[PDB]
Amino acid sequence: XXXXXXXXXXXXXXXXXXXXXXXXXXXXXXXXXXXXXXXXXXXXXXQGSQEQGMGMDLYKTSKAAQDVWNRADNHFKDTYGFSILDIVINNPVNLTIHFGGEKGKRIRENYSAMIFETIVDGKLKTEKIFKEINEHSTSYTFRSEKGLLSATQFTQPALTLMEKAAFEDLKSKGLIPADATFAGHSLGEYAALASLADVMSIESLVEVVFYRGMTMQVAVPRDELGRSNYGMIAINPGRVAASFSQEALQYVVERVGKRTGWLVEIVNYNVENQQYVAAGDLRALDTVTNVLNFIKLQKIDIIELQKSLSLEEVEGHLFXXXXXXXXXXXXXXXXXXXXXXXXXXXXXXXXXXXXXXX
Repeated sequence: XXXXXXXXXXXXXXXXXXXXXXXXXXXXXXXXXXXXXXXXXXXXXXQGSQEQGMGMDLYKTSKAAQDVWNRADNHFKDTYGFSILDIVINNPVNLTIHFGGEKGKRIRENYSAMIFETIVDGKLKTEKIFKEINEHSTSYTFRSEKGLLSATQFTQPALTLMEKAAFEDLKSKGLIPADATFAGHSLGEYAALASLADVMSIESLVEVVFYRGMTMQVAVPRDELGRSNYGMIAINPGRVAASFSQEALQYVVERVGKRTGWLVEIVNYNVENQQYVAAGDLRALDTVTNVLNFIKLQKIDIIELQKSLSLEEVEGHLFXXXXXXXXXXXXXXXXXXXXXXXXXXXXXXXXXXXXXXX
């Protein structure tokens, strides 16, 4: 005889039908099907890749992603005037949205509902996300001047929403294997919990992703002009390391303030931040690199060049910047370890409604 198979579908598995035929060239053995699978392990966003285009192409492509946005973007300008998509396609930053925030009917549900009533707990109990929203007073006006499709107040709504859609299409066309590895990062985590075996409401998903958004901003009220003694950097060892600074850092906190952000890999680490921690720490690692390994008598060391150039630059200005040479700075205004006494009250008392139950 002689039979032959070829991939052909999904359903969750894969399909693989095949035919076998007589040496006479007859149709015997007939049909077939199969349903194999592979050792999956999906992942997620990087809360810092986002940009103009953003899988819009897809948008028109599959009815899948289709309504994903629709709902979100709809429920959006619906609950909180303005549309993600809009912001996703083009970057209307600059004197970005401000909403005419109708002072009629649709006013309240916006210029009140959800907005103003916003509450973060970085400091004190009731700090309603930037006042101004005051009673009547029409029109707020978010606005960066280099790409509002960031400010991580939006970045999230998108990069999030983005993957979601992307997902749908998948299991839609049947590609996701029941048993898989949910993966995240910063926000990239919802980029699974949200997707893969649902949890929240397609809708509400962003509602919070967004909430967590603003929240991740008014916890460190600083420079009522435009900035803060905050941000962060990342770094890769330069001659022997590992945990290398887990304390070379944790030995600066003994005199100033800062923790290790995320720690993606041995030759690459996310450094949370406290201004004079950068221009203050940098030199530290920057001097060790003057070719000096790891040996000798321990204990009576460190805190040397630390308190040397640390209490040297922390006063080298007021609201300085950053530098280079092993360890490059990021471009934000917050962290993920310092907040601490900001948890619960927001992303948790909020995580409550939307997430929990069923």
